Amino acid sequence: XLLVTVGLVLA
Amino acid sequence: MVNPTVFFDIAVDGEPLGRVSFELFADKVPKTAENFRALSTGEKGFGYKGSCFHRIIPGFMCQGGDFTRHNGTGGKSIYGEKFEDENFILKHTGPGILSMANAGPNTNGSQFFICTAKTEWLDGKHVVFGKVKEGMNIVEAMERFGSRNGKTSKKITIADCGQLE
Repeated sequence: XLLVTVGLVLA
Repeated sequence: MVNPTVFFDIAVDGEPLGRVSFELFADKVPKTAENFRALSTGEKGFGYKGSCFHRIIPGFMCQGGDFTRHNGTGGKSIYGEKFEDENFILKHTGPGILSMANAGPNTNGSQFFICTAKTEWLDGKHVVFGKVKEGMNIVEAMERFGSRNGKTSKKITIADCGQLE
């Protein structure tokens, strides 16, 4: 999907 | 006092693309603005110079700031490894917003993203702290190297960076 993470990047 | 302006010179596989300058909203999020400013001058002995934008998704954002592991899993703030969400006064209103990446509540380090569209689903979850002042056309040029899953086709780096004002 559209997230902006550090570690577990998701869809 | 005036809000600090910092710049990044962007290179694509070592070839200079151009300069993007940013205004940091130190008047609204002083701690988050200071973190980004000190990582851009490299004054604590570490920072953004030479690091890359590791994840670019066209129509969404360009993400960078992992200067330790360089692969998207690292980076650290100037306050230690992570710090708190200072406030969520500002929103992700359109192209050019500078905001912090994180892994949930109160996990800010050094990774950030520049929005190329309004991303309101991130409001209240990611701290907005700056905006592109000049060079939005260089951010648009960067998007051409990203993909729906975020991998870039060329290496996009911050060849140089610092504070202007």
